[PDB]
Amino acid sequence: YHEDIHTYLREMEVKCKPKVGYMKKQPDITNSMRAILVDWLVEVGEEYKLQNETLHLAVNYIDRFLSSMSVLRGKLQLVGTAAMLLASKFEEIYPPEVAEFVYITDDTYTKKQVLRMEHLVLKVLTFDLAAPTVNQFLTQYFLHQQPANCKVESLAMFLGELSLIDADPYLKYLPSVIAGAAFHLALYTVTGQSWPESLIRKTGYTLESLKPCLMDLHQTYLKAPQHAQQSIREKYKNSKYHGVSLLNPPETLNL
Amino acid sequence: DYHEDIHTYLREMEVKCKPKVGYMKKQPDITNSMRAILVDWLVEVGEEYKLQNETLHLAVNYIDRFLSSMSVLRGKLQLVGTAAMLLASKFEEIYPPEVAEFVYITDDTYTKKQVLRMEHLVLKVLTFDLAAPTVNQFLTQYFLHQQPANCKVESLAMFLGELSLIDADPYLKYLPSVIAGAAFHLALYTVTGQSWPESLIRKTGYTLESLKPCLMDLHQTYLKAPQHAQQSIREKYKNSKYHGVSLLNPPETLNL
Amino acid sequence: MENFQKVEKIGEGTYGVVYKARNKLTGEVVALKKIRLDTETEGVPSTAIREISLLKELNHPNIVKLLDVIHTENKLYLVFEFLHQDLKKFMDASALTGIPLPLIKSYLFQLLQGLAFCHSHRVLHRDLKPQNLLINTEGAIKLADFGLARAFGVPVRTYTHEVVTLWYRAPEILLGCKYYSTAVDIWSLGCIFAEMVTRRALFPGDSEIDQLFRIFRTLGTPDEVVWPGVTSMPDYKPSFPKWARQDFSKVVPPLDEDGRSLLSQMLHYDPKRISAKAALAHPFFQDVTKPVPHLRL
Amino acid sequence: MENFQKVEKIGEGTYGVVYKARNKLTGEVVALKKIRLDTETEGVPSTAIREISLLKELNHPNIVKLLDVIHTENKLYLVFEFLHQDLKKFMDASALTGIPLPLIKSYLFQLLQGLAFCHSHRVLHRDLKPQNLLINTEGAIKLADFGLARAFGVPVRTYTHEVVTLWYRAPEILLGCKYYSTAVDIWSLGCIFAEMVTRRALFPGDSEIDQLFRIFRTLGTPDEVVWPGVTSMPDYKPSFPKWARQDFSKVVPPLDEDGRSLLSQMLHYDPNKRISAKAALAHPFFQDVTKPVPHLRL
Ligand SMILES: CN1CCN(c2cccc3nc(-c4n[nH]c5cc(-c6ccc(N)cc6)ccc45)[nH]c23)CC1
Ligand SMILES: CN1CCN(c2cccc3nc(-c4n[nH]c5cc(-c6ccc(N)cc6)ccc45)[nH]c23)CC1
Repeated sequence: YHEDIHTYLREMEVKCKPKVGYMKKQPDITNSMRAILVDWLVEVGEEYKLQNETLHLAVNYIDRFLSSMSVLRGKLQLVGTAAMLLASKFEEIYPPEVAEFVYITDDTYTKKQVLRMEHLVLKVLTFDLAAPTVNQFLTQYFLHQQPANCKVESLAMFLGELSLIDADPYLKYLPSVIAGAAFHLALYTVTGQSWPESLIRKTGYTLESLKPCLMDLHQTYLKAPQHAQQSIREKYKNSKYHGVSLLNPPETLNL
Repeated sequence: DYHEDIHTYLREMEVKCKPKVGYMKKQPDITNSMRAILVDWLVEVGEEYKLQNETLHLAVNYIDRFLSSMSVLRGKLQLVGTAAMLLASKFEEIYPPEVAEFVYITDDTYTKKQVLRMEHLVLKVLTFDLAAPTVNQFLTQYFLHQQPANCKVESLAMFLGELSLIDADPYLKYLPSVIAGAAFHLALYTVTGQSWPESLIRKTGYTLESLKPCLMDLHQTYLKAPQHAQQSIREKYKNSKYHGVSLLNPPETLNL
Repeated sequence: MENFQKVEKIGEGTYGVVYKARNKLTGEVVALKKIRLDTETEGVPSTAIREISLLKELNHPNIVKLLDVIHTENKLYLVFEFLHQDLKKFMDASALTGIPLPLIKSYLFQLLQGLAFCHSHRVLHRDLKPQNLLINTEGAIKLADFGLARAFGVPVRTYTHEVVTLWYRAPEILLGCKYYSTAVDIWSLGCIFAEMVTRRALFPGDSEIDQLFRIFRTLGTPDEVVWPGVTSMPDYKPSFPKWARQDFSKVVPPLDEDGRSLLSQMLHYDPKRISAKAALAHPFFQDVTKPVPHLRL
Repeated sequence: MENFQKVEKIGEGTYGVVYKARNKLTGEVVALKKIRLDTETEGVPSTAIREISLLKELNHPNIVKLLDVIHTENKLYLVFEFLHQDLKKFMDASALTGIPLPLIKSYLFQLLQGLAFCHSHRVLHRDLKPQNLLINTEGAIKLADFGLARAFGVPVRTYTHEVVTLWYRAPEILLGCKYYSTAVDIWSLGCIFAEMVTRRALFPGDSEIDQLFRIFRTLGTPDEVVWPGVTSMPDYKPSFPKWARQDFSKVVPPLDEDGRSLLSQMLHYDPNKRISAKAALAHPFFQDVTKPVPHLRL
């Protein structure tokens, strides 16, 4: 059934796609503002000890919402708050209460606003909350590790999380493909090995097919210390992630 | 200039307006026969109120799409059709019959409020997507490729296309463009002995080979028309407005 | 409707009002068209039915976007993108100066792109007049008010009644033709084009016969050579005066040689009248830009 | 909500009630689950969020259809297809001579088809018990109540609270495993299967330890040979008494050779080796499956 599930996740990731160019059609907000929002959601997740999956789901919800709704810069954070609340309810065993989400916004929004935005996002997403994520595909790929290596897993997760910050270029890749590039790049950085044949058979993705995404991801990895948004680097220098954000990236992938 | 673009656009939209082919099986209380009776009755109502043929076709499209996602009890099937005809009239007619007229034709089996509430429900269920392509629209488009025009052919094509509305099996599984193509060829062959023209093959991309399955069914419907339990369309098309084309004898074979 | 704050009334109609409104959750400024539902007598008006169903098929930058339909108990609201004013008021505001020609060219170019899209999607607008055309501060113009609009996969039958205010009505309609064609939208746009250039209605008729005659006086009384079939049309009379066609250089003085050629093809008597698509390829638009208007708000 | 006539209350819950209702315009008989929305403190409950979002991905004849969600001001209604009663009441009604074996086989076959679909769509039910299983007069049975159900594209963390009533809870959960697997659904179905055959709960434990020991007494105390890893599991104690596995011929007398084989595979200790829903459908037990109609006392 692990094959059935990968197959089903591959089907659903093509359907949960947001519009790649939505930010151009958006009058008041920009990629930078989105970057700031997502970085903030990482902090909130650390503050409330939320699962990584909750973060990925929330960002998926935000991109799909913004693909069909114009939002003013002063309401962008209300969208993110409601998205994180909904993602927590879907994914967490016990989510933070609504009052908690109102307080991380420094009382910029009211309980009523947040609860009304929750309703609006559910309407706009048509209750389709079980979206595939980079996280889910990474988790499935990790079962093809010969043998398991926690430093590789942490770095793969780190790179996958960095992809959430920059709509350009990562909105135009499928989660399964971003996951594949993150796995290879982490595997290559820690152990010197490459995208294994077992995953080639499972996913049908070659190292050739991952190359475009891989080159973007590698470039993001090299520039991570210079990025204006730093919450993910800070998070991944923790012991729980084996300080993988302090590891040096490869200068070349030799593809 | 624009009748190529419009045909192209209609071909795109007919793939999207498709109801579920097998919806009647998943429907507990109503059957194809009951649908046949409903559609035949809608033909009468169109004749009674002098409604356009397009209005009939739209109404049937609305009914099939509604029934594709909603369970209806036999005693409410007619309320669905009434609301559908009402909406189709509003969309297509220059001035539609008032609501009280639609309550009238149902012999007071339903109320004004019921009909107006069902109108709201059907609009919700169809999500206001009322501009559906029909066999009628594609026939109209194909008639512009007649060398030269022949009103007997046009009336017979329209007659056959209208017969296709009555029987969900087998006509739900064909696109309007395809049913239109078969009706045109069959009428053209019956009246003038000619075949699906090369100009339409280029325009539609359909060959006489590709139309064959639908043609097969349509020819069989045409042969059995006098025996069908529903007769409103045959009666309608023996009028002088339609050159009495429902009396024309069909060929016994098609020679394909 | 709970998430919408009514800002002000911006428009009054037959079936209801148009308000400027603000989405309280997103900040999006919108136009809300309210339709009161008489739930004893009529149900959803035919205007709303056509307007909703046709407009949601028409996503184009020069056609006003329908954003949402909030359909409930006894009210129907249409949510649209908000624009800043109509072309009629802009024309009135520009009386002591005219709309500059580059902005006129821009506006006609965009209106034709909107119209071409409508026509390619088998939609006839049928009511193109300056107050149904909406503009913004960025230099965009869009088609609005699709209440009279019609799908024409099957030819659209002419009315006795209700239609295109007299001044933008095409000759075939006045002469009682049986079916509309896309030519009627092109005719109206020709009239609007001339009006922008000259600062006056091209054909301000007081009545149907007066409307026809004003067209005849400018363009010449049509005959069988100019328009094969005219004399057989229902409302044609042989008693019609026979006026001569006058120079376009005197009808639209400020227009150059290319502008005159485009307008004459848009005002062609035989509905041989230029298509929107063919008009877009006209040398008149070979230097079109997108200037911004001085909207006196 | 204007077009619905309330017929009767048919179910009470935590977040709200279930009514039998009738669509006034179409005549469709429906189950309406009403959810009152506390719009100061909580918003839309996690149970509704999961059940709506997962169920609308699950169109199958053996999974109760969600027909509509009417989401408004301060109320959320879920509209479902209407079924006629749950399996628990049908079991009680059938106490003085059992559900016939052909109907039991039918019901288990259908339930495994419903489950296989769930699992292929990465959904864990997590709360399969007889009162969450709905039946109709035409012989259908379907999975219901997906309030605790969860997507497992990422492995689902077990909790220390809340769910699967104790009697249908799997040994790995009792022994404090960290993640759920699809095996827990299969376990519960095994218990339900046995309960239909014998007319009694297989493992009616009064507590967690008591639940475990009732399983041990029937199936034998698990060791590292039968279940590699048992002895390292959080809530495993070496003090656990060591019982012997007893004959299935005495646990489920009325079952034939094939029936016992399937049940033993569904109650296998090691979750990795416990039979999948798909594999269970290919079992010779189902080779002569029919679809009898029951006689419900409505
Ligand atoms: C007569 N005029 C019209 C312009 N009015 C006006 C003034 C100032 C700002 C205005 N904004 C609008 C407007 N924005 N979006 C609209 C959409 C429709 C719509 C309605 C129906 C359809 N079908 C499509 C779009 C009508 C009007 C508007 N109209 C404004 C002043 C009065
Ligand atoms: C404990 N029992 C259960 C059976 N109850 C009952 C009795 C008599 C007739 C009944 N009809 C239902 C019913 N039909 N459809 C349903 C859908 C859900 C649903 C709700 C939520 C989800 N997620 C899926 C399906 C729950 C219950 C029902 N339940 C009935 C009596 C009380």
